[PDB]
Amino acid sequence: PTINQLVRKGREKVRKKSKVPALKGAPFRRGVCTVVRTVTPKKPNSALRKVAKVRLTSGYEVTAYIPGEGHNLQEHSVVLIRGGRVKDLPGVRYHIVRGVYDAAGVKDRKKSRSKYGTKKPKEAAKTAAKK
Amino acid sequence: PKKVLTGVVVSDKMQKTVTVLVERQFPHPLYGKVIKRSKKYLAHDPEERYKVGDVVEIIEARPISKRKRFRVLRLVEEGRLDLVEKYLVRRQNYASLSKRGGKA
Amino acid sequence: MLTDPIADMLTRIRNATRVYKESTEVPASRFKEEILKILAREGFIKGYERVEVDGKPYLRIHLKYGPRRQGPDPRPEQVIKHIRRISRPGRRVYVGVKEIPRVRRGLGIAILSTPKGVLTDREARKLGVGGELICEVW
Amino acid sequence: PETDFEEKMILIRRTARMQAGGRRFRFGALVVVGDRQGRVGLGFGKAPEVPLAVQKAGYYARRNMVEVPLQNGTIPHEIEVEFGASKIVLKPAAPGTGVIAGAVPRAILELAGVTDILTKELGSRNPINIAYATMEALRQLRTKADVERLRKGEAH
Amino acid sequence: GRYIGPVCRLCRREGVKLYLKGERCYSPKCAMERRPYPPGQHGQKRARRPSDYAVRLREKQKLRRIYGISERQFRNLFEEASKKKGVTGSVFLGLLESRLDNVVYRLGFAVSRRQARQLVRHGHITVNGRRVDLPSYRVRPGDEIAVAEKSRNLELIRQNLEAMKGRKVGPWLSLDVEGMKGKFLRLPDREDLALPVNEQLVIEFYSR
RNA sequence: GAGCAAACCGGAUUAGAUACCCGGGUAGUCCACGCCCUAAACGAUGCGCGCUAGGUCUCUGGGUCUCCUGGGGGCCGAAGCUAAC
RNA sequence: GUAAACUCCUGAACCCGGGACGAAACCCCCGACGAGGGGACUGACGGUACCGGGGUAAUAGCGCCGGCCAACUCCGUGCCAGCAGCCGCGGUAAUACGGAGGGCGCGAGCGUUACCCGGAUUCACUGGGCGUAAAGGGCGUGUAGGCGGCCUGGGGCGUCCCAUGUGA
Ligand SMILES: [Mg+2]
Ligand SMILES: [Mg+2]
Ligand SMILES: [Mg+2]
Ligand SMILES: [Mg+2]
Ligand SMILES: [Mg+2]
Ligand SMILES: [Mg+2]
Ligand SMILES: [Mg+2]
Ligand SMILES: [Mg+2]
Ligand SMILES: [Mg+2]
Ligand SMILES: [Mg+2]
Ligand SMILES: [Mg+2]
Ligand SMILES: [Mg+2]
Ligand SMILES: [Mg+2]
Ligand SMILES: [Mg+2]
Ligand SMILES: [Mg+2]
Ligand SMILES: [Mg+2]
Ligand SMILES: [Mg+2]
Ligand SMILES: [Mg+2]
Ligand SMILES: [Mg+2]
Ligand SMILES: [Mg+2]
Ligand SMILES: [Mg+2]
Ligand SMILES: [Zn+2]
Repeated sequence: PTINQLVRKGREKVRKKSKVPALKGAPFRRGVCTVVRTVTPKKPNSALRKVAKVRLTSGYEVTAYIPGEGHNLQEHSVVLIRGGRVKDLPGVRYHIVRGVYDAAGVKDRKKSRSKYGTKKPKEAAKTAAKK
Repeated sequence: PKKVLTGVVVSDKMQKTVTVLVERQFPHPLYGKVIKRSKKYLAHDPEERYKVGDVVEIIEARPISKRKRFRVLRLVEEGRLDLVEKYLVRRQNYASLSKRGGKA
Repeated sequence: MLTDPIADMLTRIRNATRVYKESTEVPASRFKEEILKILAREGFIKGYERVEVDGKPYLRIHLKYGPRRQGPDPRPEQVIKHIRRISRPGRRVYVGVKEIPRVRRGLGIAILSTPKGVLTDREARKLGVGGELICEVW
Repeated sequence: PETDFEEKMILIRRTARMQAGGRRFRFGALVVVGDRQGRVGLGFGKAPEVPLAVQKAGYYARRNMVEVPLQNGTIPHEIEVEFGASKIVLKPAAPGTGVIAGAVPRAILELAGVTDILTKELGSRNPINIAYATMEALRQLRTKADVERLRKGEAH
Repeated sequence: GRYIGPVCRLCRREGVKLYLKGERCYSPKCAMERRPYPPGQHGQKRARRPSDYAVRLREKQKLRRIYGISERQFRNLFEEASKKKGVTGSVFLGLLESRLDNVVYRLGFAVSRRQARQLVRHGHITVNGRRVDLPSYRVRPGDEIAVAEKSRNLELIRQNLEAMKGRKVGPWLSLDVEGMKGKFLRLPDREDLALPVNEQLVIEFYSR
């Protein structure tokens, strides 16, 4: 375009679209589980994947994937949502953090941990170094 | 020092008052192309001496109403409808953009 | 009717050289004539000389090239490998003195047009002035 | 005299063609050979076996070299070169700057024996034409512009 | 707490001999002696042509691991450099080599850097008179780096200087084994240093 | 309002045909004035201007006229361009 | 993996004693009520920092190791349980799931999530485009506006330069 075009009717800056409708910015959410179903995957993969609606503090009723090999969430549990989409589950775009509120970290895990909230073990259960 | 600006009257409808057009000119903050914008200032004619299209100079002064804060020092050419005709012709356009709908 | 008198010349020299013509003619005028004074003192072109054609003044710019080369495509390297217009009309590009360009790391000039004649990045800087940046040649 | 340098494989690919029955891969190696003293050359030959592919390109390499005008440890001056859609652009840099560029242009510049550059990229970041991309750059650097503008011209 | 733990495995990972222990890493036992291959369950297997990043990386962990500094203190100096007039490269080293905990190594007061790090900590060293238990203290041109008066009587230290009787010092330092003192003549220049490094690469690593 | 022809009426083909085929047939296609304004409204390539090899065919004016000079339409092609075409 | 064991050297913590800068004047005296000089009270932080002596080896974790992105085998599991930033990995040999060993990274921290800039020449002024990829307005007429051939002379608004004030 002519520079005397760029002048009248300039350049439109690029607006962003939050892929995380969790009001007022906010990094985590507080929601009350509602229905803890088991959605299937998508085109390429397959199985059963734990997921669960969550009436969010902000007011949104959003779906959330339930990470881990097994979890203890029910129909009234209070949970913390993180953020990050799964690629085999349309509609959900948020994760459930563990070891936070009615949300408990999966047992026996041993590498993830920080991810998957799960106080590491005691290993022989002694001071910071014996066994 | 009080700023002086040089423009072209464009309306003498009011009493002891004259609407002057100041065209300025500057390069783009972000495109450097030269550019022209304009402003209508309202200065006082205590002698009714200045008439349509006279090219005047202007100075800051005691506000003399809502908007008028300048005066008409002295002349710079006692006649040029050439430019007034432009402004008058710009307005004439608006009178016709949107609403009226020449299509109805 | 030309729109940018200079740009015309510059180009007329540009294509001219790409086909290796011996010299090209361009509408005369002080300015262009002063602008070619540089390309000439600087070696991009053997030279120009006021000439007439059909009755209208024109300038014959005798282009300068290099030697024929070895291997395929034997055409001679270019003296004016690049010659652009910077300060176009409706785009006036004036630069301060501290804003003068460096151009092709000194391999090329940049004809300025300071209120002190038509100089080059060098001179203009040397004299201590800036002004409309007419072009950049290398 | 001597005709031996240091070789570096830029990027290899299987290419696959198709026929009744199935597919048929043809390999592609992209090599750069250099002195680190001013000479370097790209090369990309194909073959039914990577090695030959490399070797071949090793031969195509050494055949297309370009004495690069290095001043100290850099390119004498600036240059940006258009290719397919790639636009490599190198900028001479002070000493102690480092190479500073893409896998490809670096593979090339680093054999031409450079040490300090800053590179400009802006399209088809395609290992291949950026390869070539960095070379005509190196082919367009100037030696004697200083001479061409002021020397006579007899027999052209 | 920078590293602290197995060292020679570091020596074995960079593939080059690193002097992180002073003694020993000289007699047949620095591991790089009949076992120069990296540690782990695959140190002996074959290595694959490294990535431009791998080289730049390895070359850094080298420069750094030689001085045993946290990538943190490491970086920030890199920056200091970057900013100072002069060849990023050497200017970097200069400083690196200006660390008290280090200078105490070059002057001999201790068998190697780590030990020197410590001596500085336990207050067995001095700079201009006022002791300094700070490893990262930058020694400036003209600062005497002596041994703590109340330390000049430690066996370990005497042992060290005792064997320096003869060992010349970098042309950028000088010491007085008698008064167990020693000055920092001037920032050692890249040449003066015999590092198996290619700082033209460390540099390149922080250009990513 | 001759011919043609959405819709629609029958005929036939089909596993079924509210379709291809066949025989009719209305709006319509036609003209007047008024309205609609869309389009593969395509060269799918805004307008103007200056510059850069040729050859070949062709329409139209000038020409010392099967040759050169102007305007318009096609073809092939220098340099150059293009992701390629 | 010299990693530990073991040996020797040093000795953060902790204990003893000492412990201050930040404070000098306002007041009072001499002097003249000046200038100057003399005198005296004045700590929250603290009994803290800091100095001197004695002094014990005396917290480590966390992320990753298919490609980008540095780090690999085995065992389990079998399109399940589960990984996932993109590409994807798992349907009975998985370097891509889980544990083990090992390894890379960083270290009182390391991962994560969110948001801003970067990469993004992906709004392009520097630095892009529109025959077929997204992109020429169906055409014209013409308004505001943007742009404007050649020569000389006045202004010198733009533009450039010097000084100076401002730019706490
Ligand atoms: Mg929330
Ligand atoms: Mg734990
Ligand atoms: Mg313990
Ligand atoms: Mg204006
Ligand atoms: Mg008023
Ligand atoms: Mg391009
Ligand atoms: Mg680049
Ligand atoms: Mg440490
Ligand atoms: Mg490493
Ligand atoms: Mg040591
Ligand atoms: Mg009928
Ligand atoms: Mg299209
Ligand atoms: Mg004629
Ligand atoms: Mg024609
Ligand atoms: Mg063609
Ligand atoms: Mg061609
Ligand atoms: Mg003791
Ligand atoms: Mg941008
Ligand atoms: Mg684009
Ligand atoms: Mg003009
Ligand atoms: Mg002026
Ligand atoms: Zn070792």
